[PDB]
Amino acid sequence: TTCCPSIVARSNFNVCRLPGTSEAICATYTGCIIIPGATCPGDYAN
Repeated sequence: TTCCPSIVARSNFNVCRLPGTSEAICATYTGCIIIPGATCPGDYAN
C-alpha cells in the first residue's frame, strides 16, 4: 500500500508511475512510502 505525506506528493507519485516505474523508486522520489498493511498513518494521510 502506498501512503503519501501531502497531496502534491501523491500527484507526483502518480505521474512517476505512468511509465511503469517501480513503487520503491517513486517513493524515494516523492517522499511517499510503501507499507505492507492497508492503514496509512496520520502523517502519511494522502
